[PDB]
Amino acid sequence: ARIRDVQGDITEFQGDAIVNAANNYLKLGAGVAGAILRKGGPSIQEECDRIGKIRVGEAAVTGAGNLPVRYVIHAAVLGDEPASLETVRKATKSALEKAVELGLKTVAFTVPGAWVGGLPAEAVRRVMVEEIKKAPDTLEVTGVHGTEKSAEACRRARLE
Repeated sequence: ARIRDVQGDITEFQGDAIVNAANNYLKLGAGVAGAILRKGGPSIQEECDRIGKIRVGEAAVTGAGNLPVRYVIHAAVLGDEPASLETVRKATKSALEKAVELGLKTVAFTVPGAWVGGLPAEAVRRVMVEEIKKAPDTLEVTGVHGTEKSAEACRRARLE
């Protein structure tokens, strides 16, 4: 699918849904997660608890509450197991899959989120983007980078 690399705060993103790297119990942690748990609302975490435990490498969908998007997509990268890079290729693929199921047109991932959590940073984005390019072009993927330096780190990795 199309991939754009900007910088900003993924909770100000206005498209269709956002993709939160998550632990497969869907208990929302600190960092960007908690920011989502905050700006989005309690309505999210309850939904994550309704769904309950899911497999690593799977993904689940919840509404976004008070976020400027429709859904939040929870891609499970660890929990019952440590985060492999196979686990990331799977979590990402499950993530993109669920977009297509809902017939979405704009989603956003957070560049190094829980996608690191003890993993080689450059190695992930490598295998993440790899899956994204396989997604249908009805989908426009945005990489919300924390640092504007980081945004160049997702432009040159595709500039080769």
